[PDB]
Amino acid sequence: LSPSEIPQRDWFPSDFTFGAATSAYQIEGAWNEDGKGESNWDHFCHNHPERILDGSNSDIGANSYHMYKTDVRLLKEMGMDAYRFSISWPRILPKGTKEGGINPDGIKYYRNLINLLLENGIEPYVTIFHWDVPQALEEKYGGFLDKSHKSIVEDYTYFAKVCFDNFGDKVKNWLTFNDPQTFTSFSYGTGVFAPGRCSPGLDCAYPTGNSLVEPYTAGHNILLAHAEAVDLYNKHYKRDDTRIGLAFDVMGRVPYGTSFLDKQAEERSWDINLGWFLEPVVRGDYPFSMRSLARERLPFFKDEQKEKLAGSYNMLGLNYYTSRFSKNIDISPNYSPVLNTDDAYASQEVNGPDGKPIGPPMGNPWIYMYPEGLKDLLMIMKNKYGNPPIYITENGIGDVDTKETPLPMEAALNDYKRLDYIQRHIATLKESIDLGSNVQGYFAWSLLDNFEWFAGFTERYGIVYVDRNNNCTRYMKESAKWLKEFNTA
Amino acid sequence: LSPSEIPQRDWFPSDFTFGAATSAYQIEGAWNEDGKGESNWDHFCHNHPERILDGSNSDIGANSYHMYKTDVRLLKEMGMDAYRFSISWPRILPKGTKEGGINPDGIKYYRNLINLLLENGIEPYVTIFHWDVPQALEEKYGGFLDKSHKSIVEDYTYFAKVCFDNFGDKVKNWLTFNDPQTFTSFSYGTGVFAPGRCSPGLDCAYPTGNSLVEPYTAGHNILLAHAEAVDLYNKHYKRDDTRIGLAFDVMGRVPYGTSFLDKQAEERSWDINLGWFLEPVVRGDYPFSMRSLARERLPFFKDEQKEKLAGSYNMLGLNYYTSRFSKNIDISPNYSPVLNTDDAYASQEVNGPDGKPIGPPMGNPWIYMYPEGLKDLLMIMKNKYGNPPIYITENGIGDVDTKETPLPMEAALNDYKRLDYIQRHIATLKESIDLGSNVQGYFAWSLLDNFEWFAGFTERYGIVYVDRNNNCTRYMKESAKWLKEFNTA
Ligand SMILES: COc1ccc2c(c1)O[C@@H](O)C(=O)N2O
Ligand SMILES: COc1ccc2c(c1)O[C@@H](O)C(=O)N2O
Repeated sequence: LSPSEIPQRDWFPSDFTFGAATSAYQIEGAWNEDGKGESNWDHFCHNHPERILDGSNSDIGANSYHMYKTDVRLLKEMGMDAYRFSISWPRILPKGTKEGGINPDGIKYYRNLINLLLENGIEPYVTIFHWDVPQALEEKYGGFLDKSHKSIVEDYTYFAKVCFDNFGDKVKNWLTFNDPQTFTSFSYGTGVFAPGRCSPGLDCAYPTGNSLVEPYTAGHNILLAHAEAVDLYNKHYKRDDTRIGLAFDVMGRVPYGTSFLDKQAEERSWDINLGWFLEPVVRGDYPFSMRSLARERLPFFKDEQKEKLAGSYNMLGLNYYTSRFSKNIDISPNYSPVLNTDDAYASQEVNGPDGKPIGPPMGNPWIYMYPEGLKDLLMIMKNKYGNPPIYITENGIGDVDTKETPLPMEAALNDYKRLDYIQRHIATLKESIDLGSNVQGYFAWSLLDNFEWFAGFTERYGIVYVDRNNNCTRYMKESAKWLKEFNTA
Repeated sequence: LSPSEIPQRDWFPSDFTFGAATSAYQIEGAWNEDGKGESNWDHFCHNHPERILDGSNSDIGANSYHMYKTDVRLLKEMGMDAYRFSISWPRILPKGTKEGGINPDGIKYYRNLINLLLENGIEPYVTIFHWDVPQALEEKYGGFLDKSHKSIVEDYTYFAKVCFDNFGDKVKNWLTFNDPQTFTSFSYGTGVFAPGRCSPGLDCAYPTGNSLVEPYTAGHNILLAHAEAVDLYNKHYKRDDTRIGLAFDVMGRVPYGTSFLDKQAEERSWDINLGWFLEPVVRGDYPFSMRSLARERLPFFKDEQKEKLAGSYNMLGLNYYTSRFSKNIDISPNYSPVLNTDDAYASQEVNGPDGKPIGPPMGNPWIYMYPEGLKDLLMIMKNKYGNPPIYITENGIGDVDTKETPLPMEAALNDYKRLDYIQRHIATLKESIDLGSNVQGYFAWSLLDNFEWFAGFTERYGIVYVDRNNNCTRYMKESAKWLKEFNTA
């Protein structure tokens, strides 16, 4: 990557935002201290260690509940403009409900972190929910599987309230949800995420759900929850200087072949991945393609739910990592969807028709570098969805570090493959910005190496190394080095 | 229209084709002479004159069965390179079947017509089927409603063999079907065409069919029929110099508003109108949108049928008259398709959001001049469907002439509105051609004023006037005058 091709901070406006992000369950630890209630993930890891690649859990994680001061320190040192982190629902509301009571320690922790960030001039981008549903709600009504579409909605809205109430004065950027598609699809479709539900006959801890129905039920409840929280937010906490939205996980889609069929398959793929949650918050309802394909398996919104959903955001987060080639699949008696994602009638290929991958492999089993994909996504957001304020809330790669193939600390700190990847994506935002894209910021995903869900600790996504052998000592990597130089020059 | 804007023959290639077209039942007459069998239309008009605007029938038509030598004279005098006419199924096979026997008189008629056109240097474009189904087959197995997708396709394939066997040596251009969409939709959807079937509750002669199913059944049979005939043709009659295809009726589609929703609606509209029959003969199956929306109501093809379907043409006909704005309709509990054409989930508007029509009205209830839509249609044919050899097999307008507001022969002859319209579309073909369009010809629709189905004789579409008050005497209109000048310079 040419020396002049390498991004410079002056390439972006002075009001542009650069930061890093994390998620509560992945870094906090102290899973059962100071009154924090049990979460779906606490439950899943403890009860199904066999469902985690290396059978680990996040009881400690990056131990950020105790070491948050150092996290804010690395942020300051790197010269980061902002920090995106999430709030653990069960740590704020142990039972997840109002009557359950608010846990003062949870409030204290987040209150302290936020103040520390401000103190050092780092803007806090708070994600209210990042997959950590209080187990209490999970057993009471299955959480977001809530068939009534009322319970999980009200409890989330209240949770949202407790956050707005205790942090509204200090937090100017809110994100109700993060990666809603990954959450519903992996937790109820493939079953790789807590609680591990999937259609009978599939390989997951609880093969007694419905991969073709539950993800949509969960998704429906997430959208209702989001709408309700934004409604509450806009009415009592919103200030001219504050904003609220949600972040979507999305893989770019490129027509497998030159047939117009694959172009249609590609469109169905954007719809089922990004459109699923984006269109509802934009126009108030699911993509036409999804409704025509999922059918009754995709709930309908009430007229009053659509009004609330439509325009329920001031900004949008995009978590981009890789792209895929979408290959057409014809509707036929020979084909029956099994997973919610099959409803798109398109296979997502890593390799194009020439046998070469859409982009160079970044290390783990799924990330393939293709910054052009981010460009296409931003063009869609710009030309099709109103060109709203966009923040790349996640972007990065995971360095594999297994028991069988340990990543030497030396090799872990020399993360040049990560640096190249980051510099390239940042350059893409520059190209997109010149093209009229409304991108306002970029958050390197994973400030710290941490628990990676079903992958456990087999992957290091941080720009900051965490030596869990030595009390989780943090060491900046080369990528973090460059970011510092980038922000401080 | 500017004089610099008037098309000149030298605008197009020397090999480009210019002609006029007609349909058997509309001009022929002699409905029951020389052993000609009864057709679905003979039957419909006779049994339900209330379903014809002026309660007429085409027993005589323009009397072209007895006056064909004149039609040819008219054609040569205008300088037409070709003439497209259809062959009456019942006139060749009175029982519509092989067992029924071939009617020698029917054969001799088209033998004389073909040879005469050829002796006079006019190329014949033979349309095998134009809605005239032998009433015998209709009563036998419902004709194209044939629920077993065998009888009808077999009988139709025999009919085509007969045509190839007796005219093959002289005909170099065949068209299996003409306007398949209009036939299935109007005969079984809205039921305004013979036999007049529609869903219970709908206003037609026999409200005991199924508007959401029969059109698709008939259409399925037409595609199968078309596939076998081309297979038969390719195997025993095709020559290096001959070609076979079919002509599609199609209205241009333009987004109603600027929403990406209407763009999607527009796409679903091209699909249900053009794609319905075009995609199957291009790739071997119906468009995805239709299968996802029509579902089980739209029959599936056997893998072997898809084989014969894909690539079953050497050229394609396009019958264009007007366009419509496609306005989005969401899938929802507040909507239920009633007609097959409603599966498109889009309302087709004449007036855009501003209240103005898509194009200036041409007189009858449906034609609105919009040459742009022809350009769009050709761009689609070029870029999406392989830019195959295209012939505009129909293009024109119908002048209103009812016994309430009769059209003075003089005014009927001074058809400047028709001329302006014709010149505009011919000009459009020039623009499209330079843009890469593979258009090879243009046929002005309606060589003669004739029977206009449910509109009966209330509309004069011919470029040549037929005075049925004087033994159907033919008189050239100004439009025919110009076409002569155009072809002869
Ligand atoms: C190993 O942990 C993950 C495995 C797969 C995924 C993951 C995390 O995060 C999602 O955003 C994602 O798109 N998939 O591909
Ligand atoms: C009665 O004459 C007709 C009236 C309407 C139609 C027709 C013929 O055939 C096609 O051109 C068509 O698309 N419709 O609109």
